[PDB]
Amino acid sequence: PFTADKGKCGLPEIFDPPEELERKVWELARLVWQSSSVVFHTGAGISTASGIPDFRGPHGVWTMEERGLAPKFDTTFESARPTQTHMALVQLERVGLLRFLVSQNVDGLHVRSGFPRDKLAELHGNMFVEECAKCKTQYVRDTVVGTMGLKATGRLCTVACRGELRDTILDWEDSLPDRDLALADEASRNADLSITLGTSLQIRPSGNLPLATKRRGGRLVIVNLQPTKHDRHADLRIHGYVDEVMTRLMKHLGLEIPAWDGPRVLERALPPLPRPPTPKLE
Ligand SMILES: Nc1ncnc2c1ncn2[C@@H]1O[C@H](COP(=O)(O)OP(=O)(O)OC[C@H]2O[C@H](O)[C@H](O)[C@@H]2O)[C@@H](O)[C@H]1O
Ligand SMILES: CC(=O)Nc1ccsc1C(=O)O
Ligand SMILES: [Cl-]
Ligand SMILES: [Cl-]
Ligand SMILES: [Zn+2]
Repeated sequence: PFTADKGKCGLPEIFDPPEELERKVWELARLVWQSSSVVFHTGAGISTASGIPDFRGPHGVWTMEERGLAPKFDTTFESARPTQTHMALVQLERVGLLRFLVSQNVDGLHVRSGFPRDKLAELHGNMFVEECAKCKTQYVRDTVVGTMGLKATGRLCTVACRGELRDTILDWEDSLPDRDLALADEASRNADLSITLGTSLQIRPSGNLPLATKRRGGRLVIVNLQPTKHDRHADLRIHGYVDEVMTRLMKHLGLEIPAWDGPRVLERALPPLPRPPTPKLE
């Protein structure tokens, strides 16, 4: 905990010049159109534009800790809005271009955005989610569950159980939820494209999951302002704000980014909505 390896923190930011950025997001659109099974991998960088600091960016929680300074929050977790990137990921699932979403984020924003939980792995937990120790029943709360490290919250299971409810936030020693990890691993293996958005990919095994896509000839795109552990393994590395990348990508795919109706939980993915016909690529 005190000595925990917090990794490479505060590496320099890289900015692809506009022409190169325009060319790479078009190439990404090409890869999404070619791909049968697209898995997205999200970390703290997709929530920075809603006021939540990341961990290893220049003003990251861990980076600021290393320099004797404090990260800064411009929102509560409760008053945080899903970013353009969050809402672009909801649409891609709706139109059938996203098979599965793997996230390391505990900020609750994917769930709250209306993203279906049966297509989401929350590898590090969710600040709004408590779980019954007895029956494993999960509750998605409108406020952050007051505890972290799989501690008793003080509330009891209401299943037609009085089981102890505990937070889902892993501490350093806690291994990943077996259900979320199994499903993240299956989706990543079966993907022919994994796209990473705002994760430095430094945490095992979360950070390694995109590499599993490379097995049997999958393609790996890394979208990140900083270098990431697996940059060498990527067919495409885009250095720019994930919101700029996802808004240009949606525009290329002929999709609107949907409006956020406020906090809404969706347990189960609906049948695919209609989407634009595919371009002639070759
Ligand atoms: N707007 C942005 N656009 C693009 N990249 C961005 C943006 N904002 C930040 N970044 C990049 O986004 C990256 C975010 O990297 P890290 O901060 O390591 O977050 P993680 O999710 O991978 O951390 C994994 C776990 O580690 C912890 O211990 C927890 O347990 C976490 O769950 C940076 O490299 C930024 O350059
Ligand atoms: C970036 C982030 O999720 N930080 C976090 C998560 C739970 S408590 C906390 C913090 O920075 O205090
Ligand atoms: Cl923390
Ligand atoms: Cl913790
Ligand atoms: Zn229960």
